[PDB]
Amino acid sequence: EADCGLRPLFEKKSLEDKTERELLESYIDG
Amino acid sequence: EADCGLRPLFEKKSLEDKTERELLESYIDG
Amino acid sequence: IVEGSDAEIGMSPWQVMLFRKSPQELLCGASLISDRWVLTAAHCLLYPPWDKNFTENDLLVRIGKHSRTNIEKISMLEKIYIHPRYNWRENLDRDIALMKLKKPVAFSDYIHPVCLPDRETAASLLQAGYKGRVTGWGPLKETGQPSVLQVVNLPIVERPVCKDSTRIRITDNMFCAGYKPDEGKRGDACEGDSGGPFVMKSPFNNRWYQMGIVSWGEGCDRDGKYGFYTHVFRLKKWIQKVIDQFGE
Amino acid sequence: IVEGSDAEIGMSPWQVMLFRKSPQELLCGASLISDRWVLTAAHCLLYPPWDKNFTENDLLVRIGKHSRTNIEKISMLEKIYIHPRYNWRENLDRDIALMKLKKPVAFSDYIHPVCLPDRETAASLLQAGYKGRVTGWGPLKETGQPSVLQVVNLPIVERPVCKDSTRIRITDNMFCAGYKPDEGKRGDACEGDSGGPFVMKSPFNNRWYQMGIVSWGEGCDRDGKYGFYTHVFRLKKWIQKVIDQFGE
Ligand SMILES: *[C@@H]1O[C@H](CO)[C@@H](O)[C@H](O)[C@H]1NC(C)=O
Ligand SMILES: *[C@@H]1O[C@H](CO)[C@@H](O)[C@H](O)[C@H]1NC(C)=O
Ligand code: NA
Ligand code: NA
Ligand code: NA
Ligand code: NA
Repeated sequence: EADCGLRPLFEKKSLEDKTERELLESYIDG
Repeated sequence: EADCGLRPLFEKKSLEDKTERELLESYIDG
Repeated sequence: IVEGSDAEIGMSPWQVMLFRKSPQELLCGASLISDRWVLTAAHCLLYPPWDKNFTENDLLVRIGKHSRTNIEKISMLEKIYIHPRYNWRENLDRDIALMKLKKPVAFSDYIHPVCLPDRETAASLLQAGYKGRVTGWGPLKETGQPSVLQVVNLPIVERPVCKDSTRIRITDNMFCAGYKPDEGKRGDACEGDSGGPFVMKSPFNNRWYQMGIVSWGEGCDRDGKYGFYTHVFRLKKWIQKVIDQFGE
Repeated sequence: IVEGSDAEIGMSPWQVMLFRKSPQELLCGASLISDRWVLTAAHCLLYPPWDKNFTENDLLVRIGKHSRTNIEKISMLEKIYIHPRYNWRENLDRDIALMKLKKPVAFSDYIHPVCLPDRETAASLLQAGYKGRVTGWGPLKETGQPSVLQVVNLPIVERPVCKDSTRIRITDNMFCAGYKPDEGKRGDACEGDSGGPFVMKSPFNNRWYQMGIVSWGEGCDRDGKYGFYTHVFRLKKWIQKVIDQFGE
């Protein structure tokens, strides 16, 4: 639905969880 | 500052501008 | 979840637990995709090889549970929809089911739906090496019971390697993930993690998307073996049909 | 901007225009990085080879302007800070300057600051082939005057190729961008685009970061030539010093 996938305690507060960077790095790493 | 880089008429309204996908694709493309 | 770690509070607000109503028995994982729909694996509900064939009145789902040791919502089911071509006879092809909640659930800091992928998101992120995240209350291995939700990040594996790891006929409605022997990291879903979500965070819009459903594997966190997941995008048309047409 | 297109309304709310106060003359581009600080190229303010040496009272900046043919804010400057090691004598190394607004500006749908990169963002996105976006009111080439802000997306170029394209000694405080001959796309900043921002959208947090400042180039959109930009992250410590210590 329209607010899907944005977590109240993380994305909505501009806070990163402990390992999400590991996921995103895997997508951009060459 | 804390709300930097999030555009009122785009990111803040969940709307994509016409070519931003071109930028993001260049970062994840293999 | 084997070789994972404790999830932070509110890290997985779409996490749902599927329980036998009475007596209490944790059966599988599941996910919240709207205020009234929960997604899970069909084998969590219907699996004759196991004499399993649950109906709506036999179950309950819990939403918003971070640990064992309120704020937790317990919901009844109104209707179950299993993909008509789910194949429990051979290889668990199309292992997917939707469960409609009797009443819509209220969202909170701990309860929030996950997005389902569109063609662009699937094309971009379903690539070998790209990491997803699996969460669950399955044991800590195959002997080990968590009191806090466990989480593990695993990379998607090239199809030829997935094919190679098993004798079972795999299909394009499945994908596999996990580390290779020698990549030096471990991790896998296990037992009760079945039905739970495999999610990825979009670099395009920062939202979490559910790309897979824990489906099957052989053993748990074994070298040379990988977990198989239901390819959610491949079955999107059926998912959409059910949600769009029904849900009254 | 050469070979670009009309910007959508509110697409670049950090865009700032630097003007000679009286008589009116558009001098350069610039960017809003907070309610009271604007970032630009030092050569837009100090460039002796051109007998240019503007002081605070000689200028005005406009913020929030989408086109030519209210909602637009005109601000006076209180103080200009040019990097102490800006080299106008040889190669425009450290071509960067900060301008403090006399009064803080109010943010709106058309006025909003851009982020400055941290080490992680710079390491991740400053890679050959990765595209950034440049915006400006420069002419449409080198003969062509826009009434709507122009935008163009350009890929960062490998350093050996940047070095190769010019006789000037380039430094690690610069990076270059633009399409190669045969990549089949065109585009470049030009003249008055000078001082404007080169931005990239983070896949980590969905925010726009200013990675560069239009600095110099030889010609505009010429085959085999690339635009050079001030490497903002490399000069972050000085930027931070100025903003952190002053700004009263
Ligand atoms: C599950 O049980 C129902 C009875 O409500 C039956 O109609 C359906 O065919 C069963 N599925 C099996 C045993 O495969
Ligand atoms: C610019 O003008 C000021 C006078 O306020 C002078 O002190 C400074 O040295 C000048 N910069 C030049 C000419 O390089
Ligand atoms: Na990349
Ligand atoms: Na990639
Ligand atoms: Na394994
Ligand atoms: Na060129």
